[PDB]
Amino acid sequence: QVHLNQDEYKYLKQVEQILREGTRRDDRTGTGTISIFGMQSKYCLRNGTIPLLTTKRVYWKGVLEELLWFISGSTDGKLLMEKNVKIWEKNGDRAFLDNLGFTSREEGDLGPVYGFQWRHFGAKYVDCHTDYSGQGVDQLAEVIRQIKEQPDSRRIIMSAWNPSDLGQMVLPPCHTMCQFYVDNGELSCQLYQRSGDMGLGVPFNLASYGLLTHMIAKVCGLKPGTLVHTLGDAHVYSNHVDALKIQLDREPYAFPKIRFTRDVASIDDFTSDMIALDDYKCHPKIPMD
Amino acid sequence: QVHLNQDEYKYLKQVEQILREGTRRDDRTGTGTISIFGMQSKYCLRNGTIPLLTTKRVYWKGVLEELLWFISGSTDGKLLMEKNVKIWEKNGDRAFLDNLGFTSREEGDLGPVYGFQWRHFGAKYVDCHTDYSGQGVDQLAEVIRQIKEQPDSRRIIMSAWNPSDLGQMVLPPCHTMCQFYVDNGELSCQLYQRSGDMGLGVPFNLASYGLLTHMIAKVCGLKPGTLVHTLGDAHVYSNHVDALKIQLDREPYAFPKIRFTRDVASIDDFTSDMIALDDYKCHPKIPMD
Ligand SMILES: O=c1nc(NO)ccn1[C@H]1C[C@H](O)[C@@H](COP(=O)(O)O)O1
Ligand SMILES: O=c1nc(NO)ccn1[C@H]1C[C@H](O)[C@@H](COP(=O)(O)O)O1
Repeated sequence: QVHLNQDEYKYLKQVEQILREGTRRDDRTGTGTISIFGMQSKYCLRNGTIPLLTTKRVYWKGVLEELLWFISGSTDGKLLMEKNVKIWEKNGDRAFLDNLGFTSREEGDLGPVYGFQWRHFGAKYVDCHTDYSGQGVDQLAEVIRQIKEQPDSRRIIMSAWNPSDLGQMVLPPCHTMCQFYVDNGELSCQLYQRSGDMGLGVPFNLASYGLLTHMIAKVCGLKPGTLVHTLGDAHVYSNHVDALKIQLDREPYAFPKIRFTRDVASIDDFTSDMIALDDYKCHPKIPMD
Repeated sequence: QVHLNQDEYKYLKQVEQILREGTRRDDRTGTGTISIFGMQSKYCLRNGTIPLLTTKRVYWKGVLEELLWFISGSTDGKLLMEKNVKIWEKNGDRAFLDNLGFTSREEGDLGPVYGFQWRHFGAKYVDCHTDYSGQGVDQLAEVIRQIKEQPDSRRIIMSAWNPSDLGQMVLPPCHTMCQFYVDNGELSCQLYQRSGDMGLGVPFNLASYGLLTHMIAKVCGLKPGTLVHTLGDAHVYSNHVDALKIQLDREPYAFPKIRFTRDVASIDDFTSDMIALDDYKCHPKIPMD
């Protein structure tokens, strides 16, 4: 109970329990998992706090760069790489594309992935250079409309799971849908993750959606509230138990705060240089993985 | 702390926690809610079990008839009515259609609600007497194809949230999507519900998705596992508090068991007369509501 960072103490319990009571799907490719199906955690977003884990470092520049690019509607991993964020690099190089049958496609065309769904759900996908405006349903714009105009609503959902388009995507969505909620003048987010690695993706995903809620709040003139993180397949790679065991023994620091250093016109008006992360205090970089 | 029915003893606390920890959203006019954003619940489905609540009775004829109807792909609430299930009657009769602008629509054309999404996602909706076979993505067929050919998949997802078709729908989807997961040759389901009444709809919903998992499992040759119930807006109506306080008093009975009385060719081959609910033992009806 008596922890500075109580929200992170909790995530450490979650890993502990997956280790303690999860089921193994083993192998010898070295890719085996330990799994709990169905998990839920909450983090407080109040006072500018963003849940970037302090016990293991999170790649803030990729979290930061990739989210701006999601919102921007883009599906060219080329723009992302120009900023030296390479997390989408293996999924867009020519060998991945051709192996998937996507042989009429230029490098970096990831297909109708997240940005495309978020801002043009149901538009007809052509390529990453096509202008898709007025096409498909812009879910992010509508999300902003609802928080402002209909705060009590229980249908503030934005989704990237489009069954119609999933075969054209380089990967299926892993963060599948989210729900915003306003109560008492504070904005909240619940996120559904179909599947997540608890030493890599779940932590990066956590930080991505916290940033989104801080960004979306500033736009609708609300104070941020709580992020609910619901996991579908919350798993651990069993060849980092040693690392996760160390990390489970590190007392967390406080979470960093987000500062927006100028005014924004819309949710399309953030940039790298106006989002400040203050006091991201982190433990030493971990040995095994 | 030995409760015959632990999974439902939990339901009582769930409500109890909304009662004592929840957020008010009052109204003058008798429809006020006390609400918690972000909740999760698990239920055992092993050895025939199905989470139909014993402390307040659930309408099984409605659960049964309506789930069979979703699967069929149907959007005609007149079919649902022919069987004397009246849950969709309000939203399909003509004062509703017209007040939504759906004035070229016959009674009971509910639009592209759950069944149209579940079996023809992305198809072009015309009416409820239209043959859409081969049109759109059959998500239930795909869910079955994966459970069987690809049990390990972390992508077994059927979802009724289609932003393109939402405006043509008499009601937004409350149960927005679900994930399926196999471990141990036992099949579980995690349900996402954007919003829910904890004394009317969450318990009807619980039973529907539990019955679906028993049905889908029998078809794939798997044992039923566990049902994970996640809600976004989990709420209790303010007027029903007197009633829920008693219901919380009541001690649960063991959950009933489902039995299938003949073999099935597909998920399209269940009927009412072959799904048997054994020993649904319940408390008396509530003196308040
Ligand atoms: O944790 C993740 N977060 C992601 N963000 O999108 C993407 C992936 N992952 C992890 C989850 C699984 O380990 C893997 C996805 O593989 P899949 O669920 O089998 O498609 O990547
Ligand atoms: O609990 C529910 N379960 C449903 N499943 O079919 C459908 C509706 N409901 C309840 C939840 C809300 O109280 C209400 C609809 O939520 P709303 O669309 O935000 O009004 O009905």
